[PDB]
Amino acid sequence: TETTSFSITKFGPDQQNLIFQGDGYTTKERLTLTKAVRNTVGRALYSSPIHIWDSKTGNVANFVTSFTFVIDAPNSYNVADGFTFFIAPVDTKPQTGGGYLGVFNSKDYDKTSQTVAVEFDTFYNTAWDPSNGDRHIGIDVNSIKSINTKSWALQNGKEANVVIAFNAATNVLTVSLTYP
Amino acid sequence: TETTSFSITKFGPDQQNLIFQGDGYTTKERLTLTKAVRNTVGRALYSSPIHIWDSKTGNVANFVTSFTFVIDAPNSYNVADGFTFFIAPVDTKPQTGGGYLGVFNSKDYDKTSQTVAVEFDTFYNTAWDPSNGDRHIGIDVNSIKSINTKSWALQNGKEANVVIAFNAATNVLTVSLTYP
Amino acid sequence: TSYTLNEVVPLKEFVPEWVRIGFSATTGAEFAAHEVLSWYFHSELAG
Amino acid sequence: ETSYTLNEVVPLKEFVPEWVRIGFSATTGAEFAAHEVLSWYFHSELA
Ligand SMILES: CO[C@H]1O[C@H](CO)[C@@H](O)[C@H](O)[C@@H]1O
Ligand SMILES: CO[C@H]1O[C@H](CO)[C@@H](O)[C@H](O)[C@@H]1O
Ligand SMILES: [Ca+2]
Ligand SMILES: [Ca+2]
Ligand SMILES: [Mn+2]
Ligand SMILES: [Mn+2]
Repeated sequence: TETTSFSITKFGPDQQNLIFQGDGYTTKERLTLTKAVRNTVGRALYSSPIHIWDSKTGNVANFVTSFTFVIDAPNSYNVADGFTFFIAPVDTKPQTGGGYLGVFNSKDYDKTSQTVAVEFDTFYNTAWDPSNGDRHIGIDVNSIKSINTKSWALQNGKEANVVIAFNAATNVLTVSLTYP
Repeated sequence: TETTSFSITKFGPDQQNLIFQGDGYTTKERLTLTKAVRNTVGRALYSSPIHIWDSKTGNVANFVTSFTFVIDAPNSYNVADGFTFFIAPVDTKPQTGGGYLGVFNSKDYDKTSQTVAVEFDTFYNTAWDPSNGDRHIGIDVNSIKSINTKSWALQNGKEANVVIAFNAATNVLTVSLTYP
Repeated sequence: TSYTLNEVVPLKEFVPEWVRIGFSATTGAEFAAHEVLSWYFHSELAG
Repeated sequence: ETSYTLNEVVPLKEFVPEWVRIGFSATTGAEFAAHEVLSWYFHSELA
């Protein structure tokens, strides 16, 4: 049996147990993935690799993560691109920016990506997002094109609490976002 | 509040959350630091840095660790050198082997070391070890010459369960080794 | 106000045995600040 | 049921950096033995 667990309630200026990529850095005891500026990417990864499944036993891990985040846009119409929680190879590096959320490169299923992300998408990219143009929560596996989506109404500058859980026995990934 | 936790109840051949140094490696469900071979040094580090105290607030962390280990020697007479659990700078590298146990380089105090180790020493090095010649548990801070030691009788080839706990309220480090 | 989504995703078919987890956010022609305030994680894998 | 305990006051904040790595080492020299760790559990909390 293997477990990895951690919690960070307040981010310090030098949070050495995280790998920062792009413009991600910590400030005012928050992890700032992007500032309100055009064309940026910011990522932050937990430093330890996590053992999610094992080929010699075939067992697969359960996991739970919860975090609070804020999207702070000028007005609730001028806002893009969104935020992701992702699971990727140990060597992951920023991929395409903009509507691909720094995590994928195509709307075409790419088996070499081997990353799944839960996105909180604020900008409608016509080529792959739900036709209705809404903001949404979606589950992505190997492409920016979600396998499934739920419309979500952004509350600008409001903190959202999210829990994401995966249970190996049922292979069910559960996403929950609440604005309190 | 920041928390870091993990357990590895059984080590597999691909243990990517450990950093291996010198000749330490993982095999047959075991982490092996040394084989029963002359002149070697093996170390394994957890991959995540852990925040042990904070200068902004002056708080220091409480932590507890448990592990079980085996020393297997040709016979009970010719046994050397020992085993350590240590805490050290993030960029720590193997120091002198043999009696220095891979973590220190001198019996002289050196604050540049910034390493504290709990050692389970099986060989008596006359220059710094207890003059009674006993195998001993010791607490080392910045030198291989322990600031306190306790005599221990090695049961060769038997597993020992160790618990090390630090209490930040009192700054006391407690070590207990138990054979069944 | 809550939003929930559940899906069956057999992770074993998609991600390597060892992974790093994390957060990502971007802006493009349009922008917003994206910030995380706290984060708890726990995984457990039987052996 | 054979045990050995050692207690000692060690103000870690004076000796070690704020951020550390933890781990195990073992050595042999002109004499030797196999040194193996079978399991490891750790938990820290910093307020
Ligand atoms: C209009 O296209 C650009 O801006 C949008 C919105 O930020 C991103 O999705 C996109 O990939 C480009 O950056
Ligand atoms: C004889 O001295 C050598 O061997 C002993 C026992 O292994 C070590 O303690 C010491 O550092 C030297 O390497
Ligand atoms: Ca989009
Ligand atoms: Ca010795
Ligand atoms: Mn989308
Ligand atoms: Mn000693």
